[PDB]
Amino acid sequence: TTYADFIASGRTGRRASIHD
Amino acid sequence: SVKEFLAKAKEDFLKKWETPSQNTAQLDQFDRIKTLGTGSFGRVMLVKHKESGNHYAMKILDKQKVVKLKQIEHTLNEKRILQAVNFPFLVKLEFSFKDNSNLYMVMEYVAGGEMFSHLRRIGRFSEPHARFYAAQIVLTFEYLHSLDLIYRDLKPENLLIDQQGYIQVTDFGFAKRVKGRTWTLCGTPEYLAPEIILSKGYNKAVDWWALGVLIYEMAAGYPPFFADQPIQIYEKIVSGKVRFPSHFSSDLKDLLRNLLQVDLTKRFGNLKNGVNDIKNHKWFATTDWIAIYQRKVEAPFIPKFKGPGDTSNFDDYEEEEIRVSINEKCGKEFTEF
Ligand SMILES: Nc1ncnc2c1ncn2[C@@H]1O[C@H](COP(=O)(O)OP(=O)(O)O)[C@@H](O)[C@H]1O
Ligand SMILES: [Ba+2]
Ligand SMILES: [Ba+2]
Repeated sequence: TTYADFIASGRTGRRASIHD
Repeated sequence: SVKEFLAKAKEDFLKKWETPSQNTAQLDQFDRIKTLGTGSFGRVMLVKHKESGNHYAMKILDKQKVVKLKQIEHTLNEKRILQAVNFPFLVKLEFSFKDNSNLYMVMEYVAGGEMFSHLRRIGRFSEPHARFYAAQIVLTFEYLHSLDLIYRDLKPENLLIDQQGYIQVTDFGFAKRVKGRTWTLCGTPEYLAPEIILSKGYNKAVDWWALGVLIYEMAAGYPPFFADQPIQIYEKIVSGKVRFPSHFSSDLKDLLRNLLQVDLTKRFGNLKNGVNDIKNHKWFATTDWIAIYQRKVEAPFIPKFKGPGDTSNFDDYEEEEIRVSINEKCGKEFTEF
């Protein structure tokens, strides 16, 4: 499932801004 | 009537815009208690203001860090804008000041924690719950945009939940006063509109895009475009193919297709009727715009609070000495702060 895929991803925590 | 509210809103804002407040407190007026969240340039602390006994959140920024990443102008923007605005869903800047080493912004303490926290824990928000929050973002963006401001950092991590369960928008680090287009590649990857990514020059429509991302994430429990690395996320955004959960209503999906619209000539919020395309969409039919503005709607979720000082709604963070050099750092750069 999409949820499962999300939850196994490395981006479930607080996300950092970027400013490149 | 909204035109007239907005009109007088703009007068108030411009006065402060043109003559910003400066140097309204000092470090020794507060006892620092605990870290509420950390950031690229420092951290935010729960503090207690000695003379009043009030709690606040003190954003501490290391000038040298700011310079190092070339974030001077953005930081100045952040403070200039924040001190000038006034809206029910915008966090209030209470004091600001600087010392040899750091910049300080002291805001009202929003005790309910980040929307993030709640969202990840609960999993996802019901559509009525999501809509309550979205409505507040809509009104807020209508406000900011009307002042020639773009916000540029919408995400659950920047939205605090107050003691009444209403939203408090925080982090104006990328907010900017702009008439016409701008080019800075900034924001957060999952929330970037395609035109930012494509290096095209962009306007306030990017905020409306982000709104779509937010509403999706709120109702789904995961973002519309995710992957392990920013670069693969950008690929997806640009494709703009979006898939919706089985449980999303027709109305929701329709709103989303119009916000997550790659074609600027088609994106809701960017058309002749502007925000009214949003306010008037079927997904918001049950929404009372005035009652929301007036904070009369009863919130779907109300954080537990025990007392002033309670940080239970916040993750713990490692603490560290606040250091203030005896030598002034980046004095000229930050003259107007
Ligand atoms: N007014 C506030 N009340 C309570 N907590 C806050 C307040 N402002 C910031 N925080 C906490 O600190 C975190 C970082 O604040 P933020 O402005 O986003 O700093 P940064 O720009 O470095 O990300 C927020 O996500 C929240 O956890
Ligand atoms: Ba932030
Ligand atoms: Ba920031």
